[PDB]
Amino acid sequence: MKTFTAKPETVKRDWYVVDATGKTLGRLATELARRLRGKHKAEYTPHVDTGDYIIVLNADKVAVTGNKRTDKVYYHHTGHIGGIKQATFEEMIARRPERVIEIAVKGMLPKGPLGRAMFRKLKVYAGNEHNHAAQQPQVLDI
Amino acid sequence: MYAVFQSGGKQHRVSEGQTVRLEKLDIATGETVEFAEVLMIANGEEVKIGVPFVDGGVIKAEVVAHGRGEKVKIVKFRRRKHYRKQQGHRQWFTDVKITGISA
Amino acid sequence: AKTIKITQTRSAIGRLPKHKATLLGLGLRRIGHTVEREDTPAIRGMINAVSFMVKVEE
Amino acid sequence: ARVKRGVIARARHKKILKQAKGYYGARSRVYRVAFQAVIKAGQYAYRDRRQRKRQFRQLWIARINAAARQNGISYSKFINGLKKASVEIDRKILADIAVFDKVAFTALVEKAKAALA
Amino acid sequence: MRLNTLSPAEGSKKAGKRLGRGIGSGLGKTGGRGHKGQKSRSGGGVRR
RNA sequence: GUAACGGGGCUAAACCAUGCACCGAAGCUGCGGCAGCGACGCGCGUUGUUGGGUAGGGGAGCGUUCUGUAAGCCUG
Ligand SMILES: [Mg+2]
Ligand SMILES: [Mg+2]
Ligand SMILES: [Mg+2]
Ligand SMILES: [Mg+2]
Ligand SMILES: [Mg+2]
Ligand SMILES: [Mg+2]
Ligand SMILES: [Mg+2]
Ligand SMILES: [Mg+2]
Ligand SMILES: [Mg+2]
Ligand SMILES: [Mg+2]
Ligand SMILES: [Mg+2]
Ligand SMILES: [Mg+2]
Ligand SMILES: [Mg+2]
Ligand SMILES: [Mg+2]
Ligand SMILES: [Mg+2]
Ligand SMILES: [Mg+2]
Ligand SMILES: [Mg+2]
Ligand SMILES: [Mg+2]
Ligand SMILES: [Mg+2]
Ligand SMILES: [Mg+2]
Ligand SMILES: [Mg+2]
Ligand SMILES: [Mg+2]
Ligand SMILES: [Mg+2]
Ligand SMILES: [Mg+2]
Ligand SMILES: [Mg+2]
Ligand SMILES: [Mg+2]
Ligand SMILES: [Mg+2]
Ligand SMILES: [Mg+2]
Ligand SMILES: [Mg+2]
Ligand SMILES: [Mg+2]
Ligand SMILES: [Mg+2]
Repeated sequence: MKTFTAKPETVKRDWYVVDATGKTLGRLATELARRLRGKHKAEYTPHVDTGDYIIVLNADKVAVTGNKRTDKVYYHHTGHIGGIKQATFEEMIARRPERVIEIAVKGMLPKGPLGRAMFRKLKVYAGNEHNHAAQQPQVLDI
Repeated sequence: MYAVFQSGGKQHRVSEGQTVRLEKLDIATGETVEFAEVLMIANGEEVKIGVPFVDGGVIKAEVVAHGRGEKVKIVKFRRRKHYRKQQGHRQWFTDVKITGISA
Repeated sequence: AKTIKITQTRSAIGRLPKHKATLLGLGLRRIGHTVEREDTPAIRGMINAVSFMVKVEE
Repeated sequence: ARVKRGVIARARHKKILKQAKGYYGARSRVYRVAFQAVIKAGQYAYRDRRQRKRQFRQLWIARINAAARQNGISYSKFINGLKKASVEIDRKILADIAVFDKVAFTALVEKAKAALA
Repeated sequence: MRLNTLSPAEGSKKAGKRLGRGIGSGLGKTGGRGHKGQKSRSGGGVRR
């Protein structure tokens, strides 16, 4: 009698919708990564993706405490000598607010082919509308 | 209908008519063995949890075979220190068939 | 007369060579080992020598 | 009495090259490269007979956590309360019942909650 | 008694040492000599 | 080239004090197997204990060629 393992051709998934108005950026992003991976189920298997799909609405109304609204900084390099760029938290909210939620979640997920496929189940919107009514998402209070 | 018992330092969850492999028991290859401790018995929404044993629960089995397991190899190595060693292993087991379980 | 329980609770790796000779005079061999010695001032004085890695139950 | 090593040496090399089946490139064709590959495979197997007993207890525990939070309790309180009620089932059996009998697992959660009240 | 049924007494036919024949023998490589001296060379040593 | 929290992120998920839970090793306990040494009773039984190793010391073995046993034994 070996331990039960889950099979990718048999896992059942659901659809959920959450809105991020006035919610702390890092405490919201921790619950999102827990369900994109499947840790909330009794069938969790480390090499199989058993999570759910989530829609996140109102991405530009998320919150940060302290002085993080003006002091938090995002860095990246372009691959050319001297190509170090940067932007502040409020700068990116005005330019593409979706990238803020996705950068936080992506760093809390595993690194590898399976971690990349987990990310593909997240749908983030800056407004209050979505075009996924045929999948019938249900309300989750994260 | 299944039941849970402890034998050989391990615990097993068996159903009636199953064949289970255990650590070696010194019992001849044809007769009955009785497991008089049962941790819990479940029979389809009636569940008996023992604290730590179910009152009057008995599992009956019957030995089917004795034998040795598959061989493993042990290798010990120390680089640059002129040391090596090898060994083989083969472990005994005992096979039983679950005949009757009842509280 | 009366006797006491003595148990070893810590390892002997890295100890002074005089602390290892006190453990051999009681008969303790490994962590969790328990022995049975009688209560005399000479036995008590060598419990006190290694009290930081030994537990007593009277 | 002159002794020739030809027949014995060939059998001594064929034995090693047979344990290297499925290895990439020269590791399944050339004796010098393949001898080192076979020794390293035996070092890993000895080490990984210990890690197997760790990787499976880690998976039973992470699976009992998710089933207990469906019932309103955490892993640490569930294990603490089962010991106060004198239940002696281990992590391997518990993770089996969590998947295949969801009603028997709820009977254990109620048992562990009463022992803490 | 036959030509294929006589055997010597026990403890009278110990076998000799062979140097430099692998790890398992306990005498391989340096052959019981140590490392890099005058006493480890071929013909090495000092007079009485 | 961010670059003086491993990272995400944190207003506690920081620090001080007190308490009760749990995780965590090839340590300890449970079950099965092998060997070294010492005692006590007639090679055997019981009992206690030990088994990481370079230089190096001690013990016990596998297999290869040739001589007798052999004008034997095996083999179109
Ligand atoms: Mg499995
Ligand atoms: Mg598995
Ligand atoms: Mg910050
Ligand atoms: Mg890693
Ligand atoms: Mg300790
Ligand atoms: Mg040392
Ligand atoms: Mg101390
Ligand atoms: Mg010849
Ligand atoms: Mg080939
Ligand atoms: Mg362990
Ligand atoms: Mg895991
Ligand atoms: Mg001799
Ligand atoms: Mg040596
Ligand atoms: Mg050497
Ligand atoms: Mg020199
Ligand atoms: Mg020398
Ligand atoms: Mg010369
Ligand atoms: Mg002279
Ligand atoms: Mg710079
Ligand atoms: Mg750290
Ligand atoms: Mg505690
Ligand atoms: Mg650890
Ligand atoms: Mg040990
Ligand atoms: Mg211990
Ligand atoms: Mg034992
Ligand atoms: Mg040794
Ligand atoms: Mg050296
Ligand atoms: Mg031998
Ligand atoms: Mg022979
Ligand atoms: Mg001949
Ligand atoms: Mg011959």
